[PDB]
Formats: sequence, structure tokens, C-alpha cells
Amino acid sequence: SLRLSCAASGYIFYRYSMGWYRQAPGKEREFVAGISYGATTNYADSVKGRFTISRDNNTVYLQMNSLKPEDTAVYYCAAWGGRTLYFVYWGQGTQV
Amino acid sequence: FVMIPTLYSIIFVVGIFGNSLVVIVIYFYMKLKTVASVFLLNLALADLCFLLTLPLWAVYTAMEYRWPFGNYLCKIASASVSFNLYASVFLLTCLSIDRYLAIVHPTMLVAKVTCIIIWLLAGLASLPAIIHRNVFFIENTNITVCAFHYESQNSTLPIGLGLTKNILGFLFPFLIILTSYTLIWKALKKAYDLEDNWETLNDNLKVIEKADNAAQVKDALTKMRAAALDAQKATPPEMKDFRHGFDILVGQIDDALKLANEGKVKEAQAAAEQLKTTRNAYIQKYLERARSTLDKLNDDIFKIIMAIVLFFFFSWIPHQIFTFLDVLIQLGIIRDCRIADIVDTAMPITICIAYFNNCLNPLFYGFLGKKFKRYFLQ
Amino acid sequence: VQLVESGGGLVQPGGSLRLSCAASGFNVVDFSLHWVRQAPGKGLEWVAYISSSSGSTSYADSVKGRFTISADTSKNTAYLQMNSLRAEDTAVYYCARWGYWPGEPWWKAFDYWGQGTLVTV
Amino acid sequence: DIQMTQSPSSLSASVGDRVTITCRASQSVSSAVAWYQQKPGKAPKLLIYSASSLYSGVPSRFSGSRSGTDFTLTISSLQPEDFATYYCQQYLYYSLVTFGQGTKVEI
Ligand SMILES: CCCc1nc(C(C)(C)O)c(C(=O)O)n1Cc1ccc(-c2ccccc2-c2nnn[nH]2)cc1
Ligand SMILES: CC(C)CCC[C@@H](C)[C@H]1CC[C@H]2[C@@H]3CC=C4C[C@@H](O)CC[C@]4(C)[C@H]3CC[C@]12C
Repeated sequence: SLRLSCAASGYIFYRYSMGWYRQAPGKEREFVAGISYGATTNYADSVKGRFTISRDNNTVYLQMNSLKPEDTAVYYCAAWGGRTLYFVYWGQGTQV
Repeated sequence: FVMIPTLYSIIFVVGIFGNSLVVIVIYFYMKLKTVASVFLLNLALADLCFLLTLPLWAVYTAMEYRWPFGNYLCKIASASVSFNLYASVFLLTCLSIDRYLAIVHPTMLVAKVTCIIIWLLAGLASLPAIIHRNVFFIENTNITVCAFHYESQNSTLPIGLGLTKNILGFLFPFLIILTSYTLIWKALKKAYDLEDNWETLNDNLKVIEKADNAAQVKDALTKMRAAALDAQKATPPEMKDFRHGFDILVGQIDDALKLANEGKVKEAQAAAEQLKTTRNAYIQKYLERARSTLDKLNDDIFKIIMAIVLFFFFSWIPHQIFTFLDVLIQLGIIRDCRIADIVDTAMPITICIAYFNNCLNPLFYGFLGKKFKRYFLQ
Repeated sequence: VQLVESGGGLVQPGGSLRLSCAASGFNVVDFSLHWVRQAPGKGLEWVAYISSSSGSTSYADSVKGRFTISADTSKNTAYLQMNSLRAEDTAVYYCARWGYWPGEPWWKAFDYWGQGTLVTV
Repeated sequence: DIQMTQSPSSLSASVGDRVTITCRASQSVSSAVAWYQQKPGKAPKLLIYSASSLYSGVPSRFSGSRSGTDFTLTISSLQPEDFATYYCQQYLYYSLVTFGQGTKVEI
């Protein structure tokens, strides 16, 4: 059971949703988890039960339970938001 | 929200119609025989290029911020909007410089090369809108948006994008507009000082030949000498020719002033009429250059360019202010949730006022310019 | 360069008095010598002037018809002849220098004033 | 017959203070206005000519300005020897010389 962490402070973390994206071998960078400033979790249905994202007070943590070989990839922690003009911040990319 | 699609639609229709008319008239009847016409033609072309992709943003805002046009069209539309801003800015700066040169220092190859360079520089300054602008499926939902992407290394990129707008779109260009229009005002001041002073010298010269007493002649020569001294100071923006022109002139008012002091009206009026010979030999060549500079302000192209320059920077003032507030928030200089929400809720409104000038630039031709021949012919 | 007054003093009202404006340095032909009088406790008032280059004598309305100003090129002096002196002419008389128009000397107004002489009626 | 008017008839200031004297002409005389300093019992001395130029051998603290018809004399830093009477003269022509009423500077 691993656990990934992503720190982003300042402009981010109080107006942009934070979450994780995984670069699967299919090369698509699909959605994994996402938490908003209202603490509304939203995970992909493929990993809905296994993972559990968590927001702190300016770091977001992703909790992993099963860790099947189907989820072995590089995880980018994004940060997306903006009511009218949309901005996306991408993480460095951590391999598991 | 709900007026942004409607404002964008009316901008699109009015601007495309007006800019098509402007391009047609400038290229057909004005025939690009003036440098200001080449820059105005390029401004109209840039406005048309912007308005071509404008309907995409109208529907994109209309369908609750959903982008069905694809990543390529997202990149192209963002690049077109940024290109419109920067190209219009640079063309207005060059128009102001050209107006300053025409007013103060009375060239198609350099004009066209400058237009090409301006288009290339505006395209290069819109490169971030091409690189960091991709469609983004919001989480696992089907909603797609044309978002601005960043990276971990490019954490200061949002500062760079916001500061580039303020500096390369408002700050530096507004200095050149101020610099050019201040030197235009300085030249128009000394062109009017020489013209107004000579009118006082010329108005009282009619009084001398009309009056028939020593008192009225001496009082007329008194106001002619003060005007001649003032006019000698209004040196047009070669130096001795202007100064020696009035050294002879005031020397003839004195000779007429010391003849009216003896009660000799016949010699006071005869010597007063000798100022005609000095005017033509030395001064008349400068009253024409003062009149030619002074009536160029009456040219309708000067009104059009000044109106376009004045409204463009005034319409972009609200957006550059909120852009500067946004970059301060990103820097953390301003740390308050109350201020941030005002900036976020006003950015779409200011971004619409900023680009409203694309549909008003053609209308400045009808209002300011009196040469709306083809606007009635067509 | 200095202007010195002479001939001032106490004279009876209605008499005739002549003032002098002997000068050293410059030449009288190059400058116009003016006369400015200052009443005791009052300000300066322009009285008369001469242009020895051509002859352009002028007077203020308060002194015109009585005062007479003349200059001597050989003596480099300017003479002011006063006639019909009344109780209003008792003032300190200054002889001032003023250049001719072409150039900066004109723009420099009275700059080398006389030492000042007292005239009492 | 251009008439010169000096509103500040009497001014009181200490050493090192800033004193401003204004002058107005009846007609639109050009920048032909001279400022003079007259100590009691002494002939006036030219300070400012052409309404802006500073006469040779005069301290730079004296400043002359013109605003159309309004002529202004200014002293940046007052001095113990700067307490005298100042006159405003328009010299548009030889026969058209009129001086101001005169302003006295006190301690
Ligand atoms: C003519 C305005 C176009 C427009 N309106 C809106 C909204 C908020 C719906 O009103 C949006 C939007 O959703 O971002 N857009 C796209 C856009 C905006 C600014 C710019 C822009 C303007 C000046 C300078 C730079 C940019 C830029 N470049 N890259 N990203 N923004 C480019 C594209
Ligand atoms: C206030 C914001 C919205 C700008 C709108 C006004 C601009 C576009 C226009 C409207 C009226 C225009 C003025 C109308 C008349 C003249 C006189 C002319 O001899 C010089 C230009 C000048 C002075 C114009 C300058 C530009 C102008 C001020």
C-alpha cells in the first residue's frame, strides 16, 4: 500500500481542484483522483474503491490499497481550475 | 455568462462588416498612396483575422464553457486572440510614430517591411497561446474546455504571461504613443504661437493704415512690437534665418514707433507698411510651414488615428489593471480571498471590453472621417 | 562702466536746472541714456530719454513740454534741462543706460544706473 | 502706457525662507520685464532681465518666471542682504517704460 504526496501552495490549493493523473502504457494520461476546495472527492470508476484521495491544510495525498500491476505507471499530480479562464498545472511525474 | 455570447456575436457581425468595408475602401479608392493607409489596412486585416475565430468563443461561452472544436482550434483561436492584441498594439505604435514624423518632419518599402515584421513579432508573441493551450477533459466528466496548461518547471510561466501583456501590450507601447503625441503637441504649440502672434501683428497693421492720428498709430505699434518679440521666440522645431527675420522686423516697428512719437502719421503709416517687405523676404517661408503643420491636425486621418489610438488604450485599461492584480496574487503580494474573487469575476467582463474595439475601429471612419464616399456609394 | 550724476541741488520752484550724466567705459553713441526719478517714499517713474545715435528724445507726460534732454558725443555726457519746476518734481533723479535693439544688449534693461542725485524745489 | 501691478505690497520673511513676488501688465507685453533690487539710499540693481534670465554677477537664488502676462520673481533661500525693495519694470520700448509700485521685504 503506497501513498503519493503533492505539495502546491499559494495561488493553487484554495481555488483549483487537485488530483492525480497516471500515464498508462496506452499513453493517454487518464484521470485517477481529484479533490476540490469543497472537499468533494471524485475518483475514476476503474479505481473508485481502491484509492482514496485526501486534502490537507497545502498538500494533497493519494492513498493506494490494492496496487495491482494494472496501475504501475508514472503519476502526475495536476491542479485544474478557473471559473471562466481555465488553467492546468502539471506535476513532475513520479514513477511507482 | 449570458451576455458574453451576445456581446461576442454583435462584435463579430459589426466588426466583420465594418472591417470588410474599411479594407475595400482603403485598397480600392485610397489605393495605399499614404503610409498611414498601409498601417490602417494592416490593422483592419488583423481585426478581420481576429473576428474570424470570434464565433468559436461566442458558442464556447454560450454552451456553458464547453469546447467541441478540438485541440487544434483551441490553439488557433487562442493564438488569434493574442495576435490581435499584439498586432493592434504594434500597428498603433507605428501609426503614432508615422503621425509624429508627418507633423514634425514633413517610404512604402519601409512601411511594408515594418508591417511584415509587426505580423511576425505578433505571431511570435502569441507563441505561448500555441504551446501551453490544450483541450482538457474536466476530471472524468465529458465537459471539455480550452485550458492553459503549465508544468512543474514553468511555475513562473503564469507570471510571464500576465506580465508580458502589461509590458509588451500596454506599458512600453503607451510610452511611444505618449512620446509621439507629446512631440506632436510641442510642434503644434510652436506652430500656433508663431501663427497667433503674427495675427496680432497683422491685425494691428490694418489699424495703422486705417487710423488717422498719432495716438492710434502708437497704440497699434505697441501691440505689434510685443507680438513680434513673442513670435521671434516661437522657433519652429538655419536658426539665424528665423531670428534675423524678426530682428529686421522689430527694427522697423521701432523706426515707425519713433516717427509716431513725433506726431508724424504719414511717416508712421509709411514705415509700418514696410513690414510687408520683411515678412516676404524672411518670415513668410515660416508662416507657411507653421500653417502647413497647423492644418494637418484638421486632416481626417489624424482624427481617425487619434480616435483609434485613444479608444484602444482606454478599452484595454480595465483589463491590464486586473491582469496586473492577477499577477500580484500569483506572486502572493496580494493575499486576500475577497480581492481574488473580484478579479476572477471581472476578468471575463474586461476581456470583452478589451476586444470591443475591433467593431468600433471601422465606425471611427464614419464619425471622425468626413470622407465616407464609398460608405454611401456601397 | 559707471554713470555719475552732476548738477543736482536745491533750486527755487519755477527755475531752470541742468543735470549731467557723465559716463566712463562705454560710449554714449552705443546706448540710450534714460532718466528715472524716484519721489521720497514713492517708487520709480520714467522721465525722459535720449538716443544719441540718431536723436530720439522722448519724455513722460508729466514732464513733456518742460524737460529737455540732450547729449554731447565729445564729452560723453547727457544733459537734462528742467523748466517750470513745481512741487511735484522734487525727487531723486537716476540716469540709466539701455542698449540698442539688435542683440542681447536691448534685452538687458537699465543695468548700470547712475549714482543718484537729489533735486529739491 | 502699459501698467504694472504688484499685489504683494509688503512681504515679511526670515532668512532661508522662500519669497515670491508677482507682477501683471495691462497689455500683453512680451518677455520684456526686468527685476531690480534697491537698498535704501542706493541706486537700483538689475537682477532678472527678459523675465527669465539672470544678470551677470547675481546670486543664482533669484529666479524669474513668466506665465503669459503674469511675471513672477522668486528667491530660493533668503539672505540677510536680500532685504530690500524690488521693482517690476516692463521695457517693451524706450518710451513705454513703467515700473511697478514696489515691494518691501521685511524680517
Ligand atoms: C476575444 C476573447 C476570447 C476569450 N474569451 C474568453 C472568455 C473568458 C470566455 O470570455 C476566453 C477564455 O475562455 O479564455 N477567451 C479566449 C482567450 C482569452 C484571452 C487570450 C489572450 C489575450 C491576450 C493575451 C494573451 C492571451 C492568451 N494567450 N494564451 N492564453 N491567453 C486568448 C484567448
Ligand atoms: C473616452 C474614450 C471612450 C475615447 C472615445 C473618444 C475618441 C474615440 C474620440 C471621440 C471624439 C474625438 C475628438 C473629436 C475632435 C477632435 C478635434 C480634432 O482637431 C483633433 C482630434 C479630436 C480632439 C478628436 C480626438 C479623438 C476623440 C476624443
